[PDB]
Amino acid sequence: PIKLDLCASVKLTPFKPMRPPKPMQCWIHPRRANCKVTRPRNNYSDPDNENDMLHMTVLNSVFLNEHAKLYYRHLLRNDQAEARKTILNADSVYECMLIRPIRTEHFRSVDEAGEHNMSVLKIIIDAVIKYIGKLADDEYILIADRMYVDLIYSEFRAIILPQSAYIIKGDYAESDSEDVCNELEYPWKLITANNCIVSTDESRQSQYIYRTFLLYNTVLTAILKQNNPFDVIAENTSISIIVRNLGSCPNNKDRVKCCDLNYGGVPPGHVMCPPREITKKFFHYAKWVRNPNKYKRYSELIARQSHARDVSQLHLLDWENFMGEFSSYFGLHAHNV
Amino acid sequence: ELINMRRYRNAARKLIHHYSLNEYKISDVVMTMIFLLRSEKYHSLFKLLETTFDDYTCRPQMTQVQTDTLLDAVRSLLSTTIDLTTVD
Amino acid sequence: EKYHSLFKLLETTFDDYTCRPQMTQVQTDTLLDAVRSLLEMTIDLTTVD
Amino acid sequence: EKYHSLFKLLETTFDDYTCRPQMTQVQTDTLLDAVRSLLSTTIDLTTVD
Amino acid sequence: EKYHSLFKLLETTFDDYTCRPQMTQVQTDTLLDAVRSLLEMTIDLTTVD
Repeated sequence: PIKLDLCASVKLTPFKPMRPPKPMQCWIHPRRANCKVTRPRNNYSDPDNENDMLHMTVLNSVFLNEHAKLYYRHLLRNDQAEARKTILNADSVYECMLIRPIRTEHFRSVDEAGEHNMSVLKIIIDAVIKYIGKLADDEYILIADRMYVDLIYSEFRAIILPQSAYIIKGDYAESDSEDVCNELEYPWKLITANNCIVSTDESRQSQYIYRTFLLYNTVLTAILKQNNPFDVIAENTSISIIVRNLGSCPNNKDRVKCCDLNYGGVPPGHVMCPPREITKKFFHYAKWVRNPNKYKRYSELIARQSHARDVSQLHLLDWENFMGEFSSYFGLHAHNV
Repeated sequence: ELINMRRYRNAARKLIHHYSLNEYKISDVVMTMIFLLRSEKYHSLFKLLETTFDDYTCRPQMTQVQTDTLLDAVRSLLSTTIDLTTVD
Repeated sequence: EKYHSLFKLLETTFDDYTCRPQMTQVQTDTLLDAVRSLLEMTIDLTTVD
Repeated sequence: EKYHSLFKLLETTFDDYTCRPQMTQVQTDTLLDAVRSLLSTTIDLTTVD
Repeated sequence: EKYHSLFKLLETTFDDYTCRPQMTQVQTDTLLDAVRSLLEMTIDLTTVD
């Protein structure tokens, strides 16, 4: 249903510039329809090309940028997938993945892994942390997909996946004014610029903590052989009820009852138990996904003050302590931070 | 590093948490008190627990801003609502 | 005002009172002089305890 | 082969405990990552000892 | 600081308590001089054990 602004708003049938694949399915992603995997009929003289794994992912076209370029690709760098390219078909969109796993390499979806092989787990955390490192401090991001990043992973690699996210370039005009929203060529800048917002300290902290929670949710998903309900961004779903069901950390009320979760291998204990109120505020920050443009309601949210300011600062510092102990738990380094 | 600070943090946390509640070992108290001593931010507690030795000496009378400082110091190791009654 | 030191000792007694506050020697002398002015006397630290 | 260090650790532990041999910090981190890969719960010099 | 060698020894004693620490000879006479200084007694390694 598309119309023009002339004296007759004509109904336009959404044109289909690409045969939509009828056999839509990915065995690595059985629960996902938009996820489709497939192995091409490579030149059969060469057994090597047999390994080439190809996965297309479906998604809306809004996720493309002003340049018609999909947002996660901006954060992509030194990618591991053998190749990638975008696919625009009307509102729908597709994103095919060329991969060539080595003679024995075998990827698999991060979801529901449970995997306790901290070597592979650390491979994935390195991939995701380096990827999100491409984010700028005054640039921020939300993930309308879920509260984590999808990916697959083999013993040799951890291939990232396309994400339903939205870039948002905030701008903190430092009092000492000595990347700008008006980066076009001067003529074009005369008309318009990025749909920027007002950056500030609190927004920086909010986005940083948000990406950190994304990291931790992905880590959970990796070490959860059961459902990791944290991903769920359902409108009806509320974190209040979520932690009411899950309860709080037995070892300390402050944190969540993540000690009792179901783990593919060794349970780590109350290690996976983050403070609760920080998670709550994180979910509130995440709710931004539905109205990204209205930034005043979510930009500083994780770092906002509910004295209330003292409690917010203290509990954010508690979450920072949690990140410190987490990094120590995996021998990590905050140079990415 | 003279003392691996992770176990010092953890021991201090768990001991003070159980004390607030109302299994441990003397070496655990040693690690917690050295955790304290290393933490430059907790000198008020240094002197509190130093005086407490032997007789109960004197709880120092502190400006309320320093009271908030020590209360935040405690809450960091847990945060939960607290008061001077619990810390005493 | 001349017994404000004594009053602050009262405030300390109000507290857990399981640990006598420690006072400088001049503070002790002023405390003794003030209590002697109040009682209108001899007095000593034991009576203060 | 990547756990040659633990080879010698267990060899020395045979019969006498000897002591905990000193080691350079970079080697400490690498061996900690090795044990990590071999585990789970956070580790350090004390746990490996 | 002078007795920080004995300090590391009593820190290592927190371990499995089956280890026997080892140290070079000059480190040994440094430890012995330190303990003799603190004791102001001669002293020997059996005392250290």
